[PDB]
Amino acid sequence: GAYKYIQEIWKKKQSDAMHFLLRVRTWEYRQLPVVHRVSKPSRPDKARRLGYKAIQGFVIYRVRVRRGDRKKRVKKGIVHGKPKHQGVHKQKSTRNLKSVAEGKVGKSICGNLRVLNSYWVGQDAVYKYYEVILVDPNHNAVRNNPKINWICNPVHKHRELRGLTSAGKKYRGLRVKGHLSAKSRPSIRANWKRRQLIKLRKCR
Amino acid sequence: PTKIWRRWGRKVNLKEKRYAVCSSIAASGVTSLVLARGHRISHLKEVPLVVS
Amino acid sequence: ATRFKKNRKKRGHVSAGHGRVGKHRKHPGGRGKAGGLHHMRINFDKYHPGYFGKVGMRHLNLLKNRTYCPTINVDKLWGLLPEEKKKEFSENKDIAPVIDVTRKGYFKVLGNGKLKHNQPIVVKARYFSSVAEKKIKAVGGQCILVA
Amino acid sequence: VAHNNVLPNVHLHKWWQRHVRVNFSKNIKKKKRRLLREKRRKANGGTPIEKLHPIVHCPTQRYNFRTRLGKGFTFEELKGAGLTPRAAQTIGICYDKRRKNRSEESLTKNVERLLKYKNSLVMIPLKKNKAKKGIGGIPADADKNTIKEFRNKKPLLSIFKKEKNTKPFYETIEVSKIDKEFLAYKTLRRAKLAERRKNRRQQKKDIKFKS
Amino acid sequence: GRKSTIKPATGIAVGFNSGHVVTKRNSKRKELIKDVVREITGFSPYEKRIIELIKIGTSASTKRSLKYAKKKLGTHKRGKAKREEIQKVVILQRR
RNA sequence: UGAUGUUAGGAGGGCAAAUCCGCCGAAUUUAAGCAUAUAAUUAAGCGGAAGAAAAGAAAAUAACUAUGAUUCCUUUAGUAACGGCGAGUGAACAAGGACCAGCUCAAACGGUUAAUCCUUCGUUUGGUGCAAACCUUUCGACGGAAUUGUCGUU
RNA sequence: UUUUAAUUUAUUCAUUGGAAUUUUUCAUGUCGAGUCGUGUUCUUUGAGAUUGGAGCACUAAUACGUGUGAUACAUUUCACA
RNA sequence: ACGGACCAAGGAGUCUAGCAAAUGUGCAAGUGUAUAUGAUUCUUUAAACAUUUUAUACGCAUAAUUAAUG
Ligand SMILES: [Mg+2]
Ligand SMILES: [Mg+2]
Ligand SMILES: [Mg+2]
Ligand SMILES: [Mg+2]
Ligand SMILES: [Mg+2]
Ligand SMILES: [Mg+2]
Ligand SMILES: [Mg+2]
Ligand SMILES: [Mg+2]
Ligand SMILES: [Mg+2]
Ligand SMILES: [Mg+2]
Ligand SMILES: [Mg+2]
Ligand SMILES: [Mg+2]
Ligand SMILES: [Mg+2]
Ligand SMILES: [Mg+2]
Ligand SMILES: [Mg+2]
Ligand SMILES: [Mg+2]
Ligand SMILES: [Mg+2]
Ligand SMILES: [Mg+2]
Ligand SMILES: [Mg+2]
Ligand SMILES: [Mg+2]
Ligand SMILES: [Mg+2]
Ligand SMILES: [Mg+2]
Ligand SMILES: [Mg+2]
Ligand SMILES: [Mg+2]
Ligand SMILES: [Mg+2]
Repeated sequence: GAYKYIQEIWKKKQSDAMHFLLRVRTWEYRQLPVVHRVSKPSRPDKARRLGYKAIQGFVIYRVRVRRGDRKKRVKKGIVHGKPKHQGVHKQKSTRNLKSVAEGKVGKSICGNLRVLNSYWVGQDAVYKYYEVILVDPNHNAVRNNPKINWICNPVHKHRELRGLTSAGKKYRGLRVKGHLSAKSRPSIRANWKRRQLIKLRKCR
Repeated sequence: PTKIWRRWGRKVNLKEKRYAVCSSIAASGVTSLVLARGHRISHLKEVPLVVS
Repeated sequence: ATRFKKNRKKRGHVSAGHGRVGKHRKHPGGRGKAGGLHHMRINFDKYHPGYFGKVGMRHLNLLKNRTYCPTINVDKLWGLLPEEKKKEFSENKDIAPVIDVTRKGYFKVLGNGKLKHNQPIVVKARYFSSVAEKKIKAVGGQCILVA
Repeated sequence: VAHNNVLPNVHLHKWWQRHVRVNFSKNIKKKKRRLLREKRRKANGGTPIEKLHPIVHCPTQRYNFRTRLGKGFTFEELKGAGLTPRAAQTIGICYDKRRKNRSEESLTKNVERLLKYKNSLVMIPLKKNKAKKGIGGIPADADKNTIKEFRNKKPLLSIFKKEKNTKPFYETIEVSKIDKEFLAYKTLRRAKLAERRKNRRQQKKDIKFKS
Repeated sequence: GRKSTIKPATGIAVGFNSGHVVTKRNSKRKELIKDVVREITGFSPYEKRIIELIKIGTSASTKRSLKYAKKKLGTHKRGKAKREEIQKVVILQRR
């Protein structure tokens, strides 16, 4: 069908056409607010691969994130501790930039909604650009649909602050299995807790 | 301060438990021992004392 | 039981058995295995000689199920049979037993001891040693390899 | 340290008191568990609460001679008894979509287990007093007389258990059949001394076949 | 070690083909889409460079092409496959 | 296409934490000193849920005659490994049990006819209530969403 | 009072649409990209010419492909997914 | 040389893990019924009783030595 050709074209990104298009997109994304809504998905084929559906309760937003590392928070760059802990200027965060982009729109601006997924739409020396899918759990169009209404249960509130979206699965260590990820399930802290435990019989 | 992980119980060898039960039934069949535990059985006929 | 503890005997005495001049202070020589190689050296040397240093090759992911191998000597080989069944093989000279030690949990037959003279026997196993196999051949038997 | 003792080793250097667990209720819990799985039976109203599992060997040279229960029959074992995976689930029969059959012996063994199970159960019709034939390999329904006279017999729960080994550990032979000119140690050592080159020749055979 | 699928095992515990002796048991739409995408997209810059080096046509040129593809992509493997693909493309162009 | 609207209908905000999920992040102490190490992927700090939460239907083991989603108990084992190879640290596979369950989208296929969805206003049945109230149940109309892709098949 | 198991009756007629297996016929289609991976820097792990995560630069293949098989390479066989 | 004006009550070698020696007990080339399951166990009983209807769960012992193929 149609979507296959878009998928093959977007695989290049260094052809003349795709380079021109990406330059034009990335210029205009700079002038708009940090968090703004769009009316349609700008990559319909890539959005279908994730959970996006053309139904009344689905919306798209766009977010802009700043790149690089964050300096450690000590005043005047003075650490009071041992030389192993005196590092600053190359400390690196546990979370992705994609997860931070999802949380910029998910925490307060659209507390009405629930976060599903996001995808890359461009980048630059200063910023990275994404697009986030949100679903409304109070509209009856999604609430009557037997395929998509798992999202309207309260155990799925704020998936992007508990690590439950795809980008959260990536940095939690749950994208690999077996002998390379042996101590990560059901969570790192719970696996650690099970191994510290001392169990002790009554009669002994 | 007292703690709940004081070892409250013991585990006993199965063969010794069976030995003790057996040697305890045998002591039930000696007239002088039953008298020396405080039972008032002076008028009894036989100490094993089977009933229909 | 607190009833029989040694400390109850020293209840009226001043020092509780630890001495006037050298008291019972807390950690007067270090913590754990602290001072070895410096001031605990003699204890380490005369009770645990080969403690310091390393020797040999590394084995990075062992998997011990690959080399599990319990053994049995030829001493204990006729004792696996019951006495009554052990008895009739003595009188009759035309029949020999065939023994499968892998049904009993043994893997390799090993060759210490003495077999009865002129009393044949046939043995199945995964591994044999040279001496064991010779001793089985001497009394008129045969070794069979299985898997 | 000062005496002839073993060198100390204890792993008590963190805050170990926060997570200690004394087990006071290991028998209370088994009473509770027994009562729950007994309550299930009175709600199933005659049908058992167990499910049929296959017989498989254990994976290692340490255990390969003994067998145990697996988690479900393969597709090829089910078709040997004229069953479909979807239909079989509605009976207490399990399905494993990813086990294989590398030998004939396991195939026949599990086919026989399935046939023995399928031959010893009576079917109760969906709508009462309306008996019909089966579907997807399910036996046909039973009439009310057999259903009445089989509710008083004791169910056989022994069919669900794993097979018992009966291989003997000794036997008898005639002395005239003994082979004298055999050398086991020499064979065992010549076989090891020859493995590398046989592997090489097998790889050359594989290369030749691929073209 | 190795085993043979034919010729059943021998009941010995060691060696080649050992073990117990159980019985053993044994797109034109893609090219149409590729051609349309080739009309639309063209060639990536490093691909253009690789084509040039392949066109020069010596052994030093082939070695440099391999090194360049390896550097751009990583992985000797990936670079070798890329060199083969470009060689086929350039051969086809000359006909 | 964006702004605007005391337009009609709705959502978020705060409290509480023993058990749960994500981030941030020490030093006391031990090494008889001390800087790597240890304390600890811990305490304090900031966010988010439920009667449980998280995990979960193989880009998994093994090297055998082979097993077969996740979780937890017994063991593997203070073992393979890490370490001023010092003080110290330290998992995985097989084995025995508790329980036992499997599925959807995307991508293929359907154009003598988007089959799909939602709001508002109507009607048509039987049961339960003293009452309040509730359950079940087809059939319409006008308006809108949707071909920049809903629904059916597998 | 709550609910859940057996046991007790369904008779006659009337459509319309679904499904499993079997006999033969013709078709080998699809399979998630600034992702995977590599270099480099910092953390974390029992993980060792680097166990997982993260920042920056470079940037794939199309199932005969891709990934894993605990010591860094080149040319290959095999198994598993 | 330091503490002590007087009286009453309180007040300090204990608990858990892991190893060894000594001694008492049971069985003995074996020994210990783990987690579970069973029962005409169920105030006490959170105790006690049982073990899957030529019999391969696991620990320690029954064999040592070597970096190691063995
Ligand atoms: Mg500090
Ligand atoms: Mg940090
Ligand atoms: Mg004195
Ligand atoms: Mg004193
Ligand atoms: Mg507010
Ligand atoms: Mg809040
Ligand atoms: Mg110090
Ligand atoms: Mg000190
Ligand atoms: Mg100091
Ligand atoms: Mg805290
Ligand atoms: Mg809540
Ligand atoms: Mg959940
Ligand atoms: Mg989940
Ligand atoms: Mg375990
Ligand atoms: Mg390290
Ligand atoms: Mg640690
Ligand atoms: Mg298991
Ligand atoms: Mg589609
Ligand atoms: Mg795929
Ligand atoms: Mg660390
Ligand atoms: Mg492996
Ligand atoms: Mg003084
Ligand atoms: Mg004074
Ligand atoms: Mg003793
Ligand atoms: Mg041990």
